[PDB]
Amino acid sequence: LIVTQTMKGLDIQKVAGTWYSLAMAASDISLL
Amino acid sequence: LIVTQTMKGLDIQKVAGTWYSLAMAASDISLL
Amino acid sequence: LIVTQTMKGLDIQKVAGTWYSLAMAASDISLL
Amino acid sequence: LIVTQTMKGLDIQKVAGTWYSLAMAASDISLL
Amino acid sequence: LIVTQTMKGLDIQKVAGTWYSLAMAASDISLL
Amino acid sequence: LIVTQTMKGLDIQKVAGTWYSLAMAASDISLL
Repeated sequence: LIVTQTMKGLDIQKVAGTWYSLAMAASDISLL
Repeated sequence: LIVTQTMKGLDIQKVAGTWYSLAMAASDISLL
Repeated sequence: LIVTQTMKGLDIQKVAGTWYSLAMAASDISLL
Repeated sequence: LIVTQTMKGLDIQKVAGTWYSLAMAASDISLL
Repeated sequence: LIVTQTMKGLDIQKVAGTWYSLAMAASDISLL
Repeated sequence: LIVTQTMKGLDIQKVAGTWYSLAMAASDISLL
């Protein structure tokens, strides 16, 4: 398993809330 | 398992809330 | 397990709240 | 002549160019 | 002549260029 | 001539360029 996540040139504003993650990677992921 | 997360040129403003993580990586991840 | 998280050129302002982590990595991660 | 210009809650981003004025008021105005 | 210009809660980012004025008021104004 | 310019709660970032004025007021103004 190979994960390559690249982000370039991002503009985030007024994102009031519960922002968990911009980029996420794992072997196993579960949201309840 | 290989994880490569790169971020370049980011502008975050007025993100009032509960920002957990910009970049996240793990073997196992669970959100309840 | 290899984790490589790089961040370059970041501008964060007015992020009043409960900012936990910009970059996170672990073997196991759970949020309740 | 009465001018009342109010602005509340504004979000301006990536406005690269020649932004002259957000709010303008005058007796006389000419653009060549 | 009365001019009342109020601004509240403004978020300006990445406005690279030749930003002249946010709020402008005059008796006479000409742009060549 | 009365001019009342008020600004409250401003967030300006990454405004690289030739920012002339945030708030401007005059009797006469000309741009060549």
